[PDB]
Amino acid sequence: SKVCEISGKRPIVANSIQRRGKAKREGGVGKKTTGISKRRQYPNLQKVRVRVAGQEITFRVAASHIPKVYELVERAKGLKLEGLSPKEIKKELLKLL
Amino acid sequence: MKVILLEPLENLGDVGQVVDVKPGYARNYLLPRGLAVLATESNLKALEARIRAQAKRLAERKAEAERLKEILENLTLTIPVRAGETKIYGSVTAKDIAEALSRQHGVTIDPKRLALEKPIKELGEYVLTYKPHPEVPIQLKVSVVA
RNA sequence: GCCCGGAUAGCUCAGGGUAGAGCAGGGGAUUGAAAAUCCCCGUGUCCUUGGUUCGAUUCCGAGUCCGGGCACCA
RNA sequence: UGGGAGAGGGUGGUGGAAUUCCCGGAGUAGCGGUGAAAUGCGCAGAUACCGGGAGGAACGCCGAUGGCGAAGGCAGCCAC
RNA sequence: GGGCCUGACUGCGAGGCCUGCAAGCCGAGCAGGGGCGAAAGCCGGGCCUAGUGAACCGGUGGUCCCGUGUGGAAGGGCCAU
RNA sequence: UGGUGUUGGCUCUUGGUCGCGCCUGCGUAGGAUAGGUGGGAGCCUGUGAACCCCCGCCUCCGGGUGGGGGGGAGGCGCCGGUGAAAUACCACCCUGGCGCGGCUGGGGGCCUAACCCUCGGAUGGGGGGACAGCGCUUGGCGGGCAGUUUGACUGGGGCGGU
RNA sequence: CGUAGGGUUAGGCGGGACCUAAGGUGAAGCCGAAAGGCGUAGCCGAAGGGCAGCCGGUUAAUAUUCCGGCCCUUCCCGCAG
RNA sequence: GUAGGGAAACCGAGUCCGAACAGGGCGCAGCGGCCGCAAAGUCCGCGGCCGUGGACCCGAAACCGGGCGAGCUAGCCCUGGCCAGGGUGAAGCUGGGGUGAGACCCAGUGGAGGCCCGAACCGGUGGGGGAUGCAAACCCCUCGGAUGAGCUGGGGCUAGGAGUGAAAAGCUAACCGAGCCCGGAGAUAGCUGGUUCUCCCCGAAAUGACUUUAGGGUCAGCCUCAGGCG
RNA sequence: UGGUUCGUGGAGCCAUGGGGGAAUCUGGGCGGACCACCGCCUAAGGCUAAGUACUCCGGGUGACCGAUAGCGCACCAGUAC
RNA sequence: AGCCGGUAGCGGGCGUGGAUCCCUGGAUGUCCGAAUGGGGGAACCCGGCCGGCGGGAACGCCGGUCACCGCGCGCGCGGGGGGAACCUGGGGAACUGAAACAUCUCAGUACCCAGAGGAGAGGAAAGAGAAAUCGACUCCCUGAGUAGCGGCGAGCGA
Ligand SMILES: [Mg+2]
Ligand SMILES: [Mg+2]
Ligand SMILES: [Mg+2]
Ligand SMILES: [Mg+2]
Ligand SMILES: [Mg+2]
Ligand SMILES: [Mg+2]
Ligand SMILES: [Mg+2]
Ligand SMILES: [Mg+2]
Ligand SMILES: [Mg+2]
Ligand SMILES: [Mg+2]
Ligand SMILES: [Mg+2]
Ligand SMILES: [Mg+2]
Ligand SMILES: [Mg+2]
Ligand SMILES: [Mg+2]
Ligand SMILES: [Mg+2]
Ligand SMILES: [Mg+2]
Ligand SMILES: [Mg+2]
Ligand SMILES: [Mg+2]
Ligand SMILES: [Mg+2]
Ligand SMILES: [Mg+2]
Ligand SMILES: [Mg+2]
Ligand SMILES: [Mg+2]
Ligand SMILES: [Mg+2]
Ligand SMILES: [Mg+2]
Ligand SMILES: [Mg+2]
Ligand SMILES: [Mg+2]
Ligand SMILES: [Mg+2]
Ligand SMILES: [Mg+2]
Ligand SMILES: [Mg+2]
Ligand SMILES: [Mg+2]
Ligand SMILES: [Mg+2]
Ligand SMILES: [Mg+2]
Ligand SMILES: [Mg+2]
Ligand SMILES: [Mg+2]
Ligand SMILES: [Mg+2]
Ligand SMILES: [Mg+2]
Ligand SMILES: [Mg+2]
Ligand SMILES: [Mg+2]
Ligand SMILES: [Mg+2]
Ligand SMILES: [Mg+2]
Ligand SMILES: [Mg+2]
Ligand SMILES: [Mg+2]
Ligand SMILES: [Mg+2]
Ligand SMILES: [Mg+2]
Ligand SMILES: [Mg+2]
Ligand SMILES: [Mg+2]
Ligand SMILES: [Mg+2]
Ligand SMILES: [Mg+2]
Ligand SMILES: [Mg+2]
Ligand SMILES: [Mg+2]
Ligand SMILES: [Mg+2]
Ligand SMILES: [Mg+2]
Ligand SMILES: [Mg+2]
Ligand SMILES: [Mg+2]
Ligand SMILES: [Mg+2]
Ligand SMILES: [Mg+2]
Ligand SMILES: [Mg+2]
Ligand SMILES: [Mg+2]
Ligand SMILES: [Mg+2]
Ligand SMILES: [Mg+2]
Ligand SMILES: [Mg+2]
Ligand SMILES: [Mg+2]
Ligand SMILES: [Mg+2]
Ligand SMILES: [Mg+2]
Ligand SMILES: [Mg+2]
Ligand SMILES: [Mg+2]
Ligand SMILES: [Mg+2]
Ligand SMILES: [Mg+2]
Ligand SMILES: [Mg+2]
Ligand SMILES: [Mg+2]
Ligand SMILES: [Mg+2]
Ligand SMILES: [Mg+2]
Ligand SMILES: [Mg+2]
Ligand SMILES: [Mg+2]
Ligand SMILES: [Mg+2]
Ligand SMILES: [Mg+2]
Ligand SMILES: [Mg+2]
Ligand SMILES: [Mg+2]
Ligand SMILES: [Mg+2]
Ligand SMILES: [Mg+2]
Ligand SMILES: [Mg+2]
Ligand SMILES: [Mg+2]
Ligand SMILES: [Mg+2]
Ligand SMILES: [Mg+2]
Ligand SMILES: [Mg+2]
Ligand SMILES: [Mg+2]
Ligand SMILES: [Mg+2]
Ligand SMILES: [Mg+2]
Ligand SMILES: [Mg+2]
Ligand SMILES: [Mg+2]
Ligand SMILES: [Mg+2]
Ligand SMILES: [Mg+2]
Ligand SMILES: [Mg+2]
Ligand SMILES: [Mg+2]
Ligand SMILES: [Mg+2]
Ligand SMILES: [Mg+2]
Ligand SMILES: [Mg+2]
Ligand SMILES: [Mg+2]
Ligand SMILES: [Mg+2]
Ligand SMILES: [Mg+2]
Ligand SMILES: [Mg+2]
Ligand SMILES: [Mg+2]
Ligand SMILES: [Mg+2]
Ligand SMILES: [Mg+2]
Ligand SMILES: [Mg+2]
Ligand SMILES: [Mg+2]
Ligand SMILES: [Mg+2]
Ligand SMILES: [Mg+2]
Ligand SMILES: [Mg+2]
Ligand SMILES: [Mg+2]
Ligand SMILES: [Mg+2]
Ligand SMILES: [Mg+2]
Ligand SMILES: [Mg+2]
Ligand SMILES: [Mg+2]
Ligand SMILES: [Mg+2]
Ligand SMILES: [Mg+2]
Ligand SMILES: [Mg+2]
Ligand SMILES: [Mg+2]
Ligand SMILES: [Mg+2]
Ligand SMILES: [Mg+2]
Ligand SMILES: [Mg+2]
Ligand SMILES: [Mg+2]
Ligand SMILES: [Mg+2]
Ligand SMILES: [Mg+2]
Ligand SMILES: [Mg+2]
Ligand SMILES: [Mg+2]
Ligand SMILES: [Mg+2]
Ligand SMILES: [Mg+2]
Ligand SMILES: [Mg+2]
Ligand SMILES: [Mg+2]
Ligand SMILES: [Mg+2]
Ligand SMILES: [Mg+2]
Ligand SMILES: [Mg+2]
Ligand SMILES: [Mg+2]
Ligand SMILES: [Mg+2]
Ligand SMILES: [Mg+2]
Ligand SMILES: [Mg+2]
Ligand SMILES: [Mg+2]
Ligand SMILES: [Mg+2]
Ligand SMILES: [Mg+2]
Ligand SMILES: [Mg+2]
Ligand SMILES: [Mg+2]
Ligand SMILES: [Mg+2]
Ligand SMILES: [Mg+2]
Ligand SMILES: [Mg+2]
Ligand SMILES: [Mg+2]
Ligand SMILES: [Mg+2]
Ligand SMILES: [Mg+2]
Ligand SMILES: [Mg+2]
Ligand SMILES: [Mg+2]
Ligand SMILES: [Mg+2]
Ligand SMILES: [Mg+2]
Ligand SMILES: [Mg+2]
Ligand SMILES: [Mg+2]
Ligand SMILES: [Mg+2]
Ligand SMILES: [Mg+2]
Ligand SMILES: [Mg+2]
Ligand SMILES: [Mg+2]
Ligand SMILES: [Mg+2]
Ligand SMILES: [Mg+2]
Ligand SMILES: [Mg+2]
Ligand SMILES: [Mg+2]
Ligand SMILES: [Mg+2]
Ligand SMILES: [Mg+2]
Ligand SMILES: [Mg+2]
Ligand SMILES: [Mg+2]
Ligand SMILES: [Mg+2]
Ligand SMILES: [Mg+2]
Ligand SMILES: [Mg+2]
Ligand SMILES: [Mg+2]
Ligand SMILES: [Mg+2]
Ligand SMILES: [Mg+2]
Ligand SMILES: [Mg+2]
Ligand SMILES: [Mg+2]
Ligand SMILES: [Mg+2]
Ligand SMILES: [Mg+2]
Ligand SMILES: [Mg+2]
Ligand SMILES: [Mg+2]
Ligand SMILES: [Mg+2]
Ligand SMILES: [Mg+2]
Ligand SMILES: [Mg+2]
Ligand SMILES: [Mg+2]
Ligand SMILES: [Mg+2]
Ligand SMILES: [Mg+2]
Ligand SMILES: [Mg+2]
Ligand SMILES: [Mg+2]
Ligand SMILES: [Mg+2]
Ligand SMILES: [Mg+2]
Ligand SMILES: [Mg+2]
Ligand SMILES: [Mg+2]
Ligand SMILES: [Mg+2]
Ligand SMILES: [Mg+2]
Ligand SMILES: [Mg+2]
Ligand SMILES: [Mg+2]
Ligand SMILES: [Mg+2]
Ligand SMILES: [Mg+2]
Ligand SMILES: [Mg+2]
Ligand SMILES: [Mg+2]
Ligand SMILES: [Mg+2]
Ligand SMILES: [Mg+2]
Ligand SMILES: [Mg+2]
Ligand SMILES: [Mg+2]
Ligand SMILES: [Mg+2]
Ligand SMILES: [Mg+2]
Ligand SMILES: [Mg+2]
Ligand SMILES: [Mg+2]
Ligand SMILES: [Mg+2]
Ligand SMILES: [Mg+2]
Ligand SMILES: [Mg+2]
Ligand SMILES: [Mg+2]
Ligand SMILES: [Mg+2]
Ligand SMILES: [Mg+2]
Ligand SMILES: [Mg+2]
Ligand SMILES: [Mg+2]
Ligand SMILES: [Mg+2]
Ligand SMILES: [Mg+2]
Ligand SMILES: [Mg+2]
Ligand SMILES: [Mg+2]
Ligand SMILES: [Mg+2]
Ligand SMILES: [Mg+2]
Ligand SMILES: [Mg+2]
Ligand SMILES: [Mg+2]
Ligand SMILES: [Mg+2]
Ligand SMILES: [Mg+2]
Ligand SMILES: [Mg+2]
Ligand SMILES: [Mg+2]
Ligand SMILES: [Mg+2]
Ligand SMILES: [Mg+2]
Ligand SMILES: [Mg+2]
Ligand SMILES: [Mg+2]
Ligand SMILES: [Mg+2]
Ligand SMILES: [Mg+2]
Ligand SMILES: [Mg+2]
Ligand SMILES: [Mg+2]
Ligand SMILES: [Mg+2]
Ligand SMILES: [Mg+2]
Ligand SMILES: [Mg+2]
Ligand SMILES: [Mg+2]
Ligand SMILES: [Mg+2]
Ligand SMILES: [Mg+2]
Ligand SMILES: [Mg+2]
Ligand SMILES: [Mg+2]
Ligand SMILES: [Mg+2]
Ligand SMILES: [Mg+2]
Ligand SMILES: [Mg+2]
Ligand SMILES: [Mg+2]
Ligand SMILES: [Mg+2]
Ligand SMILES: [Mg+2]
Ligand SMILES: [Mg+2]
Ligand SMILES: [Mg+2]
Ligand SMILES: [Mg+2]
Repeated sequence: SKVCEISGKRPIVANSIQRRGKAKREGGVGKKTTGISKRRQYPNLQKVRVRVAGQEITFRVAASHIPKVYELVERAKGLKLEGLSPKEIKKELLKLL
Repeated sequence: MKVILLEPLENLGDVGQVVDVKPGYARNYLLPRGLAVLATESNLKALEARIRAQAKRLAERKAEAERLKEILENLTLTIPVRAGETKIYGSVTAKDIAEALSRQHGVTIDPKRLALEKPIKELGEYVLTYKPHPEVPIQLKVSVVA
């Protein structure tokens, strides 16, 4: 899953750290690391279809920023977008960011 | 999620009302079917702007209703007819009572907003109801005479 | 180390006001026998200790003993 | 030539009873089985009862000391 | 064998044995508060030589020593195990 | 594989806590079905009393009871008999049990509109359907793959022994 | 082999200004931290399809290429039907 | 450097343990006649040795990264080509017989097949030769397949923990139980080898203890030099 | 989960993939869990010389080499092979 | 005052009317290459449009123009590729060290990729951190192998 078109959120590199043992705070001798290895954390990217100037537009967006799509639809009403392609409509919507 | 209903909706609320729904319902049912709009800030004061405008245009229509309530319960319309002692030969219509008022006291008034079911065919003093909009009726005293 | 349990007759187990039940053991009926069956009979500090109650198997507290279950080990 | 009785044979169709299993409901402490029992099955809800479903095999009463076939053998009902 | 008892002490320790280190061992005497004995005195477990495990990490009871602007707290330290 | 996001609508049936209402509580002796302690010589009934019939009922099956049509001057306490504990009314509560309300949590049925698949027709139709898929997080299985470890003495090493 | 000079001649032979095969590439579109990976059409891609030349002579050295004879293809423009 | 003791608060020529004015641990004080010399200490230079670095030099088998390879070979894809000659003689079909009709039998025709013999082509069985070869796999004789799961030309696709494999861990450009190149990189090697002028004085050890230690180490023993003691 | 000296630690701070999700100075972040008090600073927009690094290039200078040395190459070398 | 490159020679020319030569600007600049009309096995092949050349319509040659993508209202402007090291950002090993090894180390190094430029980054406090103090960021010295971190090991290190 790539990349949020609204926020620019993007996959990140994280470690997966396996630990054994009992935490000092519970009276144990402490935690040991039994493995560290790389992994990725992905944006919760999802699809959002909206009809704008009679045209169907589709965003690939982190669930966090789903509401920011509809906000752009509102602010879009000031522009005249009819006659343009769905490609050119989206370009206009994203300049309003 | 708060939305402004653009229609009365079963067990949701009345038009112009601001109610609270699960996001999926609004953005997947209500909003794509023109049923409501997101209660954002921008189009929130719009609700205000239009509730204020209706409050105006109504209570105006309740004041151009009263500028003709005082100015019509404060006179009589005397209609000289031809008649023998009780009953008229012709009659007086709302249209009649209309052209007559627009003549003497020169007050334009609409015959169909005037409760004259049967045209007047006798002499005497008559009280008649006039509604230039509801809850603002107007009693008209009129004298048909020979 | 921590939590849940149990403990009641020879044996396995049921339960604020009873001490039960089955199976082992005994006699009786019955039979070629061995059983099944049928009558009766026993066999309790209900782990111990201190308190609740008018009273304790029961409630609470505390120990001993045996089960489980979770976790940790420089 | 005209007639008859018949589980004679072959093909296709199709009808109800019963058993089993599956689902739904209702219900609880046993069911099954034997000379007596035990294995088995059952609170993870069996047996017994009611509705639905699936499928195979055999055709109760009629039926008999009966009928048919050369014998082996042939039995729900229908058509050829 | 018996009576009374808890020295199977606390705070220290001259001087030695043994020895690569680190350990292991024996130890008079002084102070506190005791036990036994009339007293001299003895007593810091057991006739003796086996019955054991450095450090790190962590538990517990004390101590009130540090406490990240300050007062507390978290968490350490120290003594004991 | 649980939780949660994307993720919505309508129902049905549940469970858990919290608030209020109403009851349930029968060893023994005794008026009978006595929860605990406390208050307390009066509560009541025209703001409907003793018998009748519908019941939710709970019944240890003797009784308890609520609202109903009955119903038109009457009830039961202090009294006391044996009680460990008096009985009427009031009250805080205990073991339960619904009735409602609060937040909740679970299952079931449906729906369509997110998402998925499909349709020479595509702002649409059909199908699946809030499941699947995909994000974050939980625990598990996991030589399919990876990094490694697999002691020393020894009349050679292993084996045995230590 | 060393030095120097000379030698390879096409509308018809082979390939190109034609076709498409595996494959490759790739408007649309899809996907991936970046690099990139896919992808219908289309395009590319031959020893496959398609397409007009035979015989003889000539040079030291080329020849279906030059020459000789007899044949043929496409493109342009014109005339007739 | 001029103060140390204590875990620390802190005190201070002392401090820590301790109830202690106890004991103990770790600490505290130049040479000659105010001038001179010397000295703590410190700064620079020089030499020995140690730590960190590749650290005396040369040498692995390997591990990791990024690229280069299927013009060899293995499989598949697309498109073409090749297999002398001879032999055997399936089904079917025709006629004849047969029978109630049939099965079936006979002859003729026919030309099937991971059929037979054998060149090309593909192989590589046995022996001999070759063995600083003609040749980093060849030569002679012999032998297997040779219409098929056949052989072969051209165009393509799949590769390094990956491909491909009628399976041998085979093959993936003449050494594959993990290809090749460059890079990390001077990897690491407690091992083996090697270590370069002269003279002079002294001169070992091959034991002990501990050691994933035993042909390697740390301490001690034993050698050497400086200063001091006597 | 990363960054920092900080390897789960008493673990703050800075960053952020997932969930939940404010306020506009009487708002908000920080001073190493947390709380109080006392201070410091104003997040979620952007730009900004110089002082710093390097050496394909030019010049200057060596107790730098002097043809097995010095660059792989003093020479027709990233060549022949 | 000589000159026609290294390069002499054959055979021919030039220069005080200022050559050769050196410096700056300009003109010309086949084909390939980001390569960009299209294609392609780089340096070859095949085109459209406008204008020209030939006898020229077929055929050929000459000149001009024709890729994609981004941004602004078909028109413009911009991008693409390269550069020894250096720089920032996105990814990111292993040998080795720990006398075995996994956490740890090597190291955010090697390396891949994107981007930038003569530099790049950073930068005008939601800072520091105890001074009742300071006052953007960068770079050097020191603070300091300190504070700390650490199978409290090897080491790491403000
Ligand atoms: Mg995990
Ligand atoms: Mg603690
Ligand atoms: Mg850990
Ligand atoms: Mg750890
Ligand atoms: Mg992984
Ligand atoms: Mg998506
Ligand atoms: Mg959506
Ligand atoms: Mg839509
Ligand atoms: Mg989020
Ligand atoms: Mg959210
Ligand atoms: Mg009239
Ligand atoms: Mg306990
Ligand atoms: Mg007949
Ligand atoms: Mg059932
Ligand atoms: Mg059983
Ligand atoms: Mg059972
Ligand atoms: Mg049950
Ligand atoms: Mg069946
Ligand atoms: Mg007969
Ligand atoms: Mg004694
Ligand atoms: Mg005494
Ligand atoms: Mg001593
Ligand atoms: Mg010693
Ligand atoms: Mg000892
Ligand atoms: Mg004493
Ligand atoms: Mg004494
Ligand atoms: Mg005495
Ligand atoms: Mg004495
Ligand atoms: Mg003593
Ligand atoms: Mg003894
Ligand atoms: Mg350790
Ligand atoms: Mg410790
Ligand atoms: Mg403590
Ligand atoms: Mg303090
Ligand atoms: Mg503080
Ligand atoms: Mg305080
Ligand atoms: Mg204090
Ligand atoms: Mg402590
Ligand atoms: Mg502690
Ligand atoms: Mg403490
Ligand atoms: Mg999961
Ligand atoms: Mg969910
Ligand atoms: Mg549904
Ligand atoms: Mg459905
Ligand atoms: Mg739909
Ligand atoms: Mg529909
Ligand atoms: Mg539907
Ligand atoms: Mg659709
Ligand atoms: Mg649809
Ligand atoms: Mg649909
Ligand atoms: Mg789901
Ligand atoms: Mg969760
Ligand atoms: Mg997991
Ligand atoms: Mg395993
Ligand atoms: Mg393995
Ligand atoms: Mg697996
Ligand atoms: Mg493997
Ligand atoms: Mg080991
Ligand atoms: Mg050995
Ligand atoms: Mg040996
Ligand atoms: Mg041996
Ligand atoms: Mg020996
Ligand atoms: Mg020997
Ligand atoms: Mg030997
Ligand atoms: Mg052994
Ligand atoms: Mg020659
Ligand atoms: Mg020639
Ligand atoms: Mg010709
Ligand atoms: Mg042409
Ligand atoms: Mg072509
Ligand atoms: Mg083509
Ligand atoms: Mg591409
Ligand atoms: Mg595209
Ligand atoms: Mg591609
Ligand atoms: Mg394709
Ligand atoms: Mg073409
Ligand atoms: Mg091609
Ligand atoms: Mg082509
Ligand atoms: Mg061709
Ligand atoms: Mg063909
Ligand atoms: Mg051809
Ligand atoms: Mg041709
Ligand atoms: Mg011809
Ligand atoms: Mg000639
Ligand atoms: Mg020739
Ligand atoms: Mg010829
Ligand atoms: Mg000719
Ligand atoms: Mg014509
Ligand atoms: Mg100190
Ligand atoms: Mg003290
Ligand atoms: Mg002292
Ligand atoms: Mg002292
Ligand atoms: Mg000095
Ligand atoms: Mg040294
Ligand atoms: Mg080094
Ligand atoms: Mg050295
Ligand atoms: Mg390795
Ligand atoms: Mg390995
Ligand atoms: Mg690679
Ligand atoms: Mg390659
Ligand atoms: Mg091949
Ligand atoms: Mg090949
Ligand atoms: Mg072929
Ligand atoms: Mg053949
Ligand atoms: Mg043949
Ligand atoms: Mg043949
Ligand atoms: Mg023959
Ligand atoms: Mg043949
Ligand atoms: Mg013959
Ligand atoms: Mg024949
Ligand atoms: Mg023949
Ligand atoms: Mg035939
Ligand atoms: Mg025949
Ligand atoms: Mg034949
Ligand atoms: Mg044949
Ligand atoms: Mg054959
Ligand atoms: Mg033969
Ligand atoms: Mg053969
Ligand atoms: Mg054969
Ligand atoms: Mg043969
Ligand atoms: Mg061959
Ligand atoms: Mg061969
Ligand atoms: Mg051979
Ligand atoms: Mg032979
Ligand atoms: Mg041989
Ligand atoms: Mg050989
Ligand atoms: Mg040969
Ligand atoms: Mg031969
Ligand atoms: Mg031969
Ligand atoms: Mg042969
Ligand atoms: Mg042969
Ligand atoms: Mg053959
Ligand atoms: Mg043949
Ligand atoms: Mg074939
Ligand atoms: Mg082939
Ligand atoms: Mg082929
Ligand atoms: Mg080949
Ligand atoms: Mg090829
Ligand atoms: Mg490949
Ligand atoms: Mg393949
Ligand atoms: Mg490999
Ligand atoms: Mg590799
Ligand atoms: Mg493989
Ligand atoms: Mg093969
Ligand atoms: Mg090679
Ligand atoms: Mg090779
Ligand atoms: Mg090979
Ligand atoms: Mg091999
Ligand atoms: Mg390997
Ligand atoms: Mg490997
Ligand atoms: Mg290898
Ligand atoms: Mg190879
Ligand atoms: Mg090579
Ligand atoms: Mg490289
Ligand atoms: Mg490198
Ligand atoms: Mg290295
Ligand atoms: Mg090295
Ligand atoms: Mg080396
Ligand atoms: Mg090694
Ligand atoms: Mg070694
Ligand atoms: Mg050597
Ligand atoms: Mg040597
Ligand atoms: Mg000497
Ligand atoms: Mg000597
Ligand atoms: Mg020795
Ligand atoms: Mg030795
Ligand atoms: Mg050891
Ligand atoms: Mg060893
Ligand atoms: Mg050895
Ligand atoms: Mg060994
Ligand atoms: Mg040796
Ligand atoms: Mg060794
Ligand atoms: Mg030594
Ligand atoms: Mg000596
Ligand atoms: Mg010495
Ligand atoms: Mg001396
Ligand atoms: Mg002497
Ligand atoms: Mg970290
Ligand atoms: Mg951290
Ligand atoms: Mg860090
Ligand atoms: Mg820093
Ligand atoms: Mg931290
Ligand atoms: Mg804070
Ligand atoms: Mg914070
Ligand atoms: Mg924060
Ligand atoms: Mg975040
Ligand atoms: Mg405000
Ligand atoms: Mg403020
Ligand atoms: Mg605030
Ligand atoms: Mg903050
Ligand atoms: Mg701060
Ligand atoms: Mg603080
Ligand atoms: Mg601040
Ligand atoms: Mg602000
Ligand atoms: Mg900022
Ligand atoms: Mg800047
Ligand atoms: Mg700067
Ligand atoms: Mg230079
Ligand atoms: Mg120079
Ligand atoms: Mg030379
Ligand atoms: Mg050289
Ligand atoms: Mg020389
Ligand atoms: Mg030299
Ligand atoms: Mg150079
Ligand atoms: Mg050079
Ligand atoms: Mg050289
Ligand atoms: Mg050279
Ligand atoms: Mg050369
Ligand atoms: Mg001349
Ligand atoms: Mg001349
Ligand atoms: Mg001359
Ligand atoms: Mg002049
Ligand atoms: Mg001049
Ligand atoms: Mg120029
Ligand atoms: Mg081009
Ligand atoms: Mg191209
Ligand atoms: Mg033209
Ligand atoms: Mg001409
Ligand atoms: Mg022309
Ligand atoms: Mg042309
Ligand atoms: Mg052109
Ligand atoms: Mg590029
Ligand atoms: Mg550039
Ligand atoms: Mg860098
Ligand atoms: Mg970076
Ligand atoms: Mg990796
Ligand atoms: Mg690592
Ligand atoms: Mg490593
Ligand atoms: Mg390793
Ligand atoms: Mg190292
Ligand atoms: Mg190591
Ligand atoms: Mg090592
Ligand atoms: Mg190893
Ligand atoms: Mg390692
Ligand atoms: Mg690590
Ligand atoms: Mg390194
Ligand atoms: Mg690191
Ligand atoms: Mg980097
Ligand atoms: Mg580098
Ligand atoms: Mg500069
Ligand atoms: Mg700058
Ligand atoms: Mg500012
Ligand atoms: Mg600011
Ligand atoms: Mg300021
Ligand atoms: Mg600052
Ligand atoms: Mg200030
Ligand atoms: Mg300092
Ligand atoms: Mg560190
Ligand atoms: Mg480290
Ligand atoms: Mg670190
Ligand atoms: Mg580091």
